[PDB]
Amino acid sequence: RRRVIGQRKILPDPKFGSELLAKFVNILMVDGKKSTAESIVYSALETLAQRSGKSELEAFEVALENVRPTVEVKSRRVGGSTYQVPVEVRPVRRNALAMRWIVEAARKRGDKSMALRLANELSDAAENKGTAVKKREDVHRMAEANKAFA
Amino acid sequence: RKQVSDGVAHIHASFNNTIVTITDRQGNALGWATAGGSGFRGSRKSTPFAAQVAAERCADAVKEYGIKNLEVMVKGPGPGRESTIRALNAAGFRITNITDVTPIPHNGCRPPKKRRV
Amino acid sequence: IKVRENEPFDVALRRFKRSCEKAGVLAEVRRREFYEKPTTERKRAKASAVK
RNA sequence: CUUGAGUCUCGUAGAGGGGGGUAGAAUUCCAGGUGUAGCGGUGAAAUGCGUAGAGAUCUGGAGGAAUACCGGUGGCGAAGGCGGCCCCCUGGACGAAGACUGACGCUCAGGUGCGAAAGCGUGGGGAGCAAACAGGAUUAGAUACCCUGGUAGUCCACGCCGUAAACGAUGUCGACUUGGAGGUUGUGCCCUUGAGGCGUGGCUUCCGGAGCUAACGCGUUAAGUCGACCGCCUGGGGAGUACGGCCGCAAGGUUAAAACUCAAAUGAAUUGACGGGGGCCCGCACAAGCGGUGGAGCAUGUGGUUUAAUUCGAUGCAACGCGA
Ligand SMILES: [Mg+2]
Ligand SMILES: [Mg+2]
Ligand SMILES: [Mg+2]
Ligand SMILES: [Mg+2]
Ligand SMILES: [Mg+2]
Ligand SMILES: [Mg+2]
Ligand SMILES: [Mg+2]
Ligand SMILES: [Mg+2]
Ligand SMILES: [Mg+2]
Repeated sequence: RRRVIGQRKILPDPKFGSELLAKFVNILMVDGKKSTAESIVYSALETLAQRSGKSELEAFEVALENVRPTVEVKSRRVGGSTYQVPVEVRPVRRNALAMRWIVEAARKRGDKSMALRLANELSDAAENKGTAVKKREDVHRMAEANKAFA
Repeated sequence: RKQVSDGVAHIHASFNNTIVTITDRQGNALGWATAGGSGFRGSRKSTPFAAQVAAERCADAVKEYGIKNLEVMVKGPGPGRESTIRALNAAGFRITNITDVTPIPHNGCRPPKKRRV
Repeated sequence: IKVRENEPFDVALRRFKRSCEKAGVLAEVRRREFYEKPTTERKRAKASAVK
């Protein structure tokens, strides 16, 4: 509310030492099953790396590039008028949102096992195909079309 | 289609809508464009941006008229009143003389009551 | 108001505009007159100007 | 007799009054040029206006009403009220030195006259706004607020009507009673060497002491301290109603009760509570996320319905896996 936290630091990727890639596992991590979860993260991560040819963390951020939101609208109820005043998103938030979308969309990609879902849906983003890249652009459309408020 | 090399830019920045009409110094409408007639309606068409996106569309006509530079004729409040300019001024159109033709009666007509909520 | 600048640097100088006309003499007349509000409401400004 | 009142001379400022002109800014309308698909309006809209070419834009013209800026704590007036500029006719207020009349004064029931706006008559005028009215939207409804139009009227001349929170809610005339700050206009004086400074009249805001006041507040412009004269008040409702008189074209005004009925009505101030009042804050309250409920099967509680009985109690958040 009026407090002033700092940052809940996380274990830098339990296999790549990358804090960023780490939280990615937390998002997919459900029911405290940090083990069963991460087991699905790396599989599809290494699989896509092997398929794309380049390392995991590489195609990772690459495909993430097309899932990174630069700006987004925010609700402001000022006088019965709920204007969706748009405003660019900070760095940490940009990538954060991306990872969340990727997983969310992957979980319901409809494949057989999460491995394929995550991996496959992870590639679609790299070339702007899956909902991941869609949501980003769909959100950017909210703004601009609302930039009048901006 | 006649190459006038230059004219004037009129802006009717009303409280609900904005329109830009570029015409030769004579006063003969060369090309016009209005905010509302540019997609967005109501609340959205009455925003400052609206005027810009609309104004730029006006040049998309009076430009192929040889026009190089033009003046500015602004009248009335509302947004775009200022925005409209930048659009043209930045749209390559060499500016020159900005004038506010906004009408100002020395007390003559009685404005309507209205507005009471 | 009239405004002409030399050398293309793109500066509105909208000062001379709002430095008098524009709103006020406009926003004031935008809606029905006052008739009564001036000899009172308008003359209540000193009630704030005095201090 | 001259200090009250008034007369004269000389200046002083002024939206004071009646009449006649007159300028520019904008609005609407008409005509045409240019130009093309919108404009207008709202919280959204919609009615409405646009291809029979609107809107925008330019040119010419028609007309009515009102005078941005100056402009204010401003000025004038008995009150109402009175703003562009020009002239004509005209009233009052103020200072200055004095010259003059010589108490010629103050107040005033009745009476007389002036009276915002709306309204009424006759005849003009009519751009904008706008009761009525007509659509459109809002809503449960919405004979309203909002939108699109729009008649009376608003403007004018002469006559009528006399009311207003006609308010400073504070009658007029005169005299005394500490101060401070500022506006307005007149007048005397100062190396005026300056707008500068000092005084001294009329008017006018603001703060305020004494005192007055129920308090709020008023306070040398009093609601302080006194005097002359007048108007009005005597509980609230009924009621500024009826009746009658008078006035009026009328709308209506004015004068003005009774029955009946209640133990209050009322002023101010206080404390708290509340506000679709304001300012500043806090709570997983919101926002930020994750997972849930509401759909499904079953458990369970509750209302209901049934029953011979469905024992009793808890039933906004603070009842419903609650007393059990
Ligand atoms: Mg109306
Ligand atoms: Mg009248
Ligand atoms: Mg009449
Ligand atoms: Mg006076
Ligand atoms: Mg005082
Ligand atoms: Mg009270
Ligand atoms: Mg907490
Ligand atoms: Mg929430
Ligand atoms: Mg959910």
